[PDB]
Amino acid sequence: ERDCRVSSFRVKENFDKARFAGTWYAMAKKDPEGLFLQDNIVAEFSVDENGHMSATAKGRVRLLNNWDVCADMVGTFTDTEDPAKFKMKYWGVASFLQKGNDDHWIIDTDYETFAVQYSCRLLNLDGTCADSYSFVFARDPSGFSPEVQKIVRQRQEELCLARQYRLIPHNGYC
Ligand SMILES: CC1=C(/C=C/C(C)=C/C=C/C(C)=C/C(=O)Nc2ccc(O)cc2)C(C)(C)CCC1
Repeated sequence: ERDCRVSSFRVKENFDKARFAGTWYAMAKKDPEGLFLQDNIVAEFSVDENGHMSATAKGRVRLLNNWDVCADMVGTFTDTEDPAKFKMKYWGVASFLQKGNDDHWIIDTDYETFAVQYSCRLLNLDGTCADSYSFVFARDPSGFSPEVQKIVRQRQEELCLARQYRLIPHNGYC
């Protein structure tokens, strides 16, 4: 019954970039293929006077060589015709960090407690997603009550990613 076509996914209605600024802690995540961010991830969103949006992220990375380091990443977002879907350019302070450009959709958020984000880096010929990433973010590193949980569990199912997220740890590494 429920479709897994990226184009049919709902996103956050009348998304407000400014109530979205501030510190977001990653509590859970579904990784994409390849190299990614491990744990201890925290993002910081800002908006300038022109209504832009940028962000900086920190997290631990395990190099393919099993190096334990802490990435400082930067991303600039470009607006689209849908206030909740952005094109994100990103890079790291250290050149060895991945550079790239990903779709950045705001699935759901209450601006005050939680956020559900998602990116599909590759579409299968059917319109479903072949390689995706999604973050569950919290304003507070102690979490969400049981009722906010229930809402996040439902959006996850809606993105056809239910059961695929792992809890992310925060231990002060970076
Ligand atoms: C900017 C940031 C976003 C996305 C960041 C991404 C998705 C970072 C990826 C970094 C990686 C994947 C580094 C890596 O490239 N890790 C390694 C591993 C091993 C190695 O040898 C080199 C690098 C997002 C959504 C959080 C919030 C908006 C700000």
